[PDB]
Amino acid sequence: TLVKQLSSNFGAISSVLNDILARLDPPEAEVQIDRLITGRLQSLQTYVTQQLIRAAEIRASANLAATKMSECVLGQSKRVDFCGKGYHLMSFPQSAPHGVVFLHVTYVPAQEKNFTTAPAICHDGKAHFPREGVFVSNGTHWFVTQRNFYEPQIITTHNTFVSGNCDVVIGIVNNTVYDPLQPELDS
Amino acid sequence: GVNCTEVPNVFQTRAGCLIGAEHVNNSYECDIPIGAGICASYQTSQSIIAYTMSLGAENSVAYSNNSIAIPINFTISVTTEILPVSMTKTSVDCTMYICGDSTECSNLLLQYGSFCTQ
Amino acid sequence: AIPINFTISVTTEILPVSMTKTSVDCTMYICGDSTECSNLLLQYGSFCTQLNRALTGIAVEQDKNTQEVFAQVKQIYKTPPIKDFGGFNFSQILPDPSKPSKRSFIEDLLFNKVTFNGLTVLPPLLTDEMIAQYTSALLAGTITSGWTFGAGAALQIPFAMQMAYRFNGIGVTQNVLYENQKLIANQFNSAIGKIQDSLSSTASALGKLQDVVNQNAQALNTLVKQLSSNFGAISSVLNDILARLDPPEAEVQIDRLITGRLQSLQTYVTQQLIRAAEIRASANLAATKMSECVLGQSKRVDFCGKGYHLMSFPQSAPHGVVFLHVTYVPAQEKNFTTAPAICHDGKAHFPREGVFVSNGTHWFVTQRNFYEPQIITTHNTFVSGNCDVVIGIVNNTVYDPLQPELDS
Ligand SMILES: *[C@@H]1O[C@H](CO)[C@@H](O[C@@H]2O[C@H](CO)[C@@H](O)[C@H](O)[C@H]2NC(C)=O)[C@H](O)[C@H]1NC(C)=O
Ligand SMILES: *[C@@H]1O[C@H](CO)[C@@H](O[C@@H]2O[C@H](CO)[C@@H](O)[C@H](O)[C@H]2NC(C)=O)[C@H](O)[C@H]1NC(C)=O
Ligand SMILES: *[C@@H]1O[C@H](CO)[C@@H](O[C@@H]2O[C@H](CO)[C@@H](O)[C@H](O)[C@H]2NC(C)=O)[C@H](O)[C@H]1NC(C)=O
Ligand SMILES: *[C@@H]1O[C@H](CO)[C@@H](O[C@@H]2O[C@H](CO)[C@@H](O)[C@H](O)[C@H]2NC(C)=O)[C@H](O)[C@H]1NC(C)=O
Ligand SMILES: *[C@@H]1O[C@H](CO)[C@@H](O)[C@H](O)[C@H]1NC(C)=O
Ligand SMILES: *[C@@H]1O[C@H](CO)[C@@H](O)[C@H](O)[C@H]1NC(C)=O
Ligand SMILES: *[C@@H]1O[C@H](CO)[C@@H](O)[C@H](O)[C@H]1NC(C)=O
Repeated sequence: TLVKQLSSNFGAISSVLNDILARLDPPEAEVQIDRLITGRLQSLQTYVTQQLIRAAEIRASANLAATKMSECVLGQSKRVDFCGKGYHLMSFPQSAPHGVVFLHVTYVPAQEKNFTTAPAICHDGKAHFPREGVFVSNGTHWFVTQRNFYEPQIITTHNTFVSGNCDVVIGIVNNTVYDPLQPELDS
Repeated sequence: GVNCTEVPNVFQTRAGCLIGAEHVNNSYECDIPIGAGICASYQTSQSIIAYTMSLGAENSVAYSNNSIAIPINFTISVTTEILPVSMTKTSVDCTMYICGDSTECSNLLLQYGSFCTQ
Repeated sequence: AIPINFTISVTTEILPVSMTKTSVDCTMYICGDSTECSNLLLQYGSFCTQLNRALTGIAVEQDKNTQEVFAQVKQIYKTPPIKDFGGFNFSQILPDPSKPSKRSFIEDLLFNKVTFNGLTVLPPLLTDEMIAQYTSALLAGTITSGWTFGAGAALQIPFAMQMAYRFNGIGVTQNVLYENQKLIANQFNSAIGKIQDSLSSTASALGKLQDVVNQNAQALNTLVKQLSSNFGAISSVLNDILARLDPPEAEVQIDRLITGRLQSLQTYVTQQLIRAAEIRASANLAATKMSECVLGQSKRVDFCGKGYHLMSFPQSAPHGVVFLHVTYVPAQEKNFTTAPAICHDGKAHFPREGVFVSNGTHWFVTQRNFYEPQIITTHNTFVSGNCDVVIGIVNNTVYDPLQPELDS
């Protein structure tokens, strides 16, 4: 568009400047050249202004790209949905023509399956909560998995702790909590 | 944006008049956007069809007070993201663009202050 | 100093997301229904289709924004019939069957607060019902599924456990919740109502998205009010010049008017172009404040509201979006003497995750943000070395659980 604006007329009798200077010597060449100069100058100013605004856009995007390359690549961002959709593992940058491209590796849980649960467990009066994990039941027995992977294992005292008495927790469930120390006592 | 009784099947949208597009009654993830929830697309003997866009398949999560779902499997998914970082470094000279080897124009341009240096 | 009690607070944040679309014809504005302004305007070059190309770019991005903000979910979840969520009732942010346009008791008092010359006003791509349905899907997917409807499919989890496993992020344990469920529930209910009161009483908060419609109507007013200005010519009414001066005097007069009107229109387009950059800057902040605060649990400080952020709910608003950050601000304090390490039988028992504190005679090992003092055992402390290098070491006794068991 900036180039094409040169062929325009703007009110003079011609657009090509030499021909104007090749037909009209003393003042009237100048009265036409005034119009030519005004028009061309305004077109140039407009072009410069949108260039400035577009450059601001690009710089905002480039700062975003710099942040992504600093956080996704070198470390391991916990900011959800920042570096990909799911749980972030790694990333591998790739060049691109006037840009950069990332390759977000991501863990994605699937193949769900539902169990009845329980916030805690009474046993001999004291309500046991899980250290890390959740309580579940496979229909008849109660286990303690982790969050994102059904890897059940026997409830014990090395993975559950004690707080108070099961009178205020709402939704308590009876069970027995296994002590590894008891079997190894007859020596 | 014209009540299209006043124009030279024929659908009457909230954003104007859409002539030459069938108003189907089902809903899809839309291809070509128009406005006010109306999109158009090419599908099935073929023709063009306009409708109201959809947002997604319904899902009623069976929420109970003592039930939790725990995944049994994972699946590593690798995706892509593209971002611009720079644009070409273009520079323009004022005097060549405005006058162009035409000193009798540069003398006049002199009077206009300093609309080259900035 | 270690807190004894806590308070739950439900603040508010308001951001603008998108302007109102517009599109201005060139020659209907410059030359209002005239033909003697065809010759006198084809002279100037590609001005018209520059102005008619910047405006559509703005118009399309102003609608890309509202689709990048609210359309981060993939499916439309719905709650079960009424409610069961422990003691928390979201009975006044959730949609209701009444009021045909599905909309909740808060984003209704938000909509009841901000109540042609060559100018056209195009409609938005997403009507006010579709945004309200997105903000209800994102609301029914977090009340029922927690962290994990942004990762993949939505996994159910009872709400009590959701709120309990959200504390374990900010630092406090889960017993702290389960023995204080009633307190936290009735603190949360009697903190949502203050938002209703504050929003209904005055328009104090919704200024951020009101001084935007109050600024896009100043430029749009000046643009049409500068049609009545001679700009340095005999008249401003086009037909009057067209009639009074037939010879090539109308050329110079109409050139003066055309230059004036073209300059005014160009300086309107430039102002819109600049003003549409900060709107996108705020729309890009809404997207990353709604990915992180809503669909997760941010550990950044002061980002999702002051305090320890643990939940949040989105609520729509006219050309905007409103959050309802929930935080965990501790309360009434005490003061205790402390020690960097105990010293039992030559070694130095550091605390696993906590702080040793005292009362004058006893010692304990508590958390950070609550005061539940256990008893120092070799299940709360890990031994490292000897008892001289540490500065501030104290000497005490450290209980061992297996010892009072061998006797029987
Ligand atoms: C899941 O529940 C099933 C019952 O439906 C358990 O099956 C029995 O578990 C007992 C444990 O004391 C075993 O002695 C039995 O041999 C099991 N049954 C069979 C047919 O082998 C099962 O153990 C539970 N899951 C786990 C991991 O224990
Ligand atoms: C879990 O088991 C305990 C003990 O087996 C039950 O405690 C009962 O409590 C009531 C009132 O405190 C007593 O009258 C009973 O004698 C206790 N024992 C039994 C076997 O009932 C407790 O009720 C059980 N949990 C539930 C939900 O019933
Ligand atoms: C979880 O939901 C079930 C719904 O079945 C609740 O079960 C109800 O319990 C009350 C009182 O115990 C009974 O009067 C109802 O008859 C039960 N429902 C049915 C369909 O029989 C259960 O109470 C809920 N969990 C908690 C902790 O209240
Ligand atoms: C988790 O998903 C993978 C698929 O990615 C399952 O792998 C399949 O396992 C079955 C059973 O051994 C094989 O017959 C298939 O050939 C495997 N397919 C692939 C593509 O690996 C894996 O078994 C799943 N895990 C569980 C516990 O079911
Ligand atoms: C798991 O969910 C399905 C429906 O989503 C339900 O029919 C089934 O009974 C649930 N399983 C258990 C053990 O509750
Ligand atoms: C268009 O004009 C007719 C004439 O009365 C009217 O009946 C119709 O409702 C108008 N269209 C719309 C969309 O209002
Ligand atoms: C869709 O079908 C229903 C059923 O008759 C009708 O009421 C409605 O007007 C139809 N909509 C369109 C766009 O054809």
